Amino acid sequence: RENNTHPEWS
Amino acid sequence: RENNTHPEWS
Amino acid sequence: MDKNELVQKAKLAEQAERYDDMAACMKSVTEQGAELSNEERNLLSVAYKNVVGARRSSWRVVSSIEQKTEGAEKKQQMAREYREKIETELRDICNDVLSLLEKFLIPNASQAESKVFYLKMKGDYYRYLAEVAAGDDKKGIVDQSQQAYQEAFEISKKEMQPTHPIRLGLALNFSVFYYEILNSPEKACSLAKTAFDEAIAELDTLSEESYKDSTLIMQLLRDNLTLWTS
Amino acid sequence: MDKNELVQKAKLAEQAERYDDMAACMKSVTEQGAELSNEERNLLSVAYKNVVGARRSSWRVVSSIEQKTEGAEKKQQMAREYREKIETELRDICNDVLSLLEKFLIPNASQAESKVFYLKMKGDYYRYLAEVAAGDDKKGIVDQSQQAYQEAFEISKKEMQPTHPIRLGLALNFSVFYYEILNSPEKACSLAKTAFDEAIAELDTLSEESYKDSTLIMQLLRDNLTLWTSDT
Repeated sequence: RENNTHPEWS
Repeated sequence: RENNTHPEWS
Repeated sequence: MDKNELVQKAKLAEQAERYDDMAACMKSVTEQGAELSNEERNLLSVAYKNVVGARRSSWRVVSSIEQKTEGAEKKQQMAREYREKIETELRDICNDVLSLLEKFLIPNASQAESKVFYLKMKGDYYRYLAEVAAGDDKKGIVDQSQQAYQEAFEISKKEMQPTHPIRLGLALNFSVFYYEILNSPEKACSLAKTAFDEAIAELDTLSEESYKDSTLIMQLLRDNLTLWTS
Repeated sequence: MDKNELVQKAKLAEQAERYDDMAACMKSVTEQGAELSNEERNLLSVAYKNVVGARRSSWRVVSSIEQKTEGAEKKQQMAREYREKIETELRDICNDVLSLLEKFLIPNASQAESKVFYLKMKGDYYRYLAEVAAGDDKKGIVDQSQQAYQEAFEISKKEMQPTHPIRLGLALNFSVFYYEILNSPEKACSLAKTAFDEAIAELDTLSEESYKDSTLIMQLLRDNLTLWTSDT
């Protein structure tokens, strides 16, 4: 899957 | 809740 | 400036959810004058449905904010001016589609199916203009929508089987025009019920190419019916 | 009062999901030279995240299509040329933000919290450029991203509590930079595990205003770890 970054929701 | 039209996904 | 290349670029744009690009491609295809195939017709429809749908959605949010702001002059003036900016964008979009429909797609429609599809589209986009019209212009726009639908309706009842996905979708949107635009729940309900019931009685006529769209539209018809009667 | 009018218009845009308008309002606010408040900072952040996020997303879709069309010359060339068009948009956006950060936001950051926020932001947007760079410019772009994150990282460990969402978010993004851009999973994991464990050890420092963001970011850190530790 994808790598989590924050803030989210591209 | 709203009126369904076709095609959708507005 | 090759037709098949612009169509492939259009499906790339669609996969990238870049619907302005996708709409610009199929406007270019339409402007080349040739009758659209079923695939190109569908890509032109999906593109502009997404381009207009964003503005419609934005328009409803800003309209509701400007309704709820009745007592604060400076805030209402800003919500009003933004709603009118979105409104102008929405109209230019509809007028773009409706221009393509009168210059290219409707006069070139060889068979009833194409003719009913493009007349449905003409009713749809005048309906979107009706959603935001007020006063002077609203009467003529509503009638334009109605006359487009009605011709599509009459042609479809004479030439298309009741399970044809275009006939069903036309019934679905035409009913919503009667409900939301003409404010006649009676006609909306009967027109949706009839379409659902004549389709349900002939499901042996579904093809593998079209049964998915036809059965989805039927479900939407019944959901509109359930909503409108309660 | 033009600034407060521009701020109100930006929240109208956000309510309408018109993120180009939102970003243009808050660029105008930033360009007025005055240090941004936390509310303005966040709307500048939310706006450009959505405008850049759209292009990153489109970029990954078309990039995967051009990989899956190896051996189909005409389709792969079309995917490539479209991917390059998106990249040009993606680069102009990042360069737009990075100019605001260097011309206005970083030099005006009076407080430690503001400073690590904007330096995290500087690392993020160089990272988005890095995701898309190749060859000559990639080395320097990777370097700018790393240097921004590290400075942010050092300031945040010296001034912020281990549960502060800005400190935690910075650790989350810095770890992803090590994993995805520098291809160093061990360092990515260690930086994420350390940040998670230092938060867990001082949960008395959570504030009610931010504990929701703090606990979500902790969960995201541990999810990245769980993903990376089942591969590497």
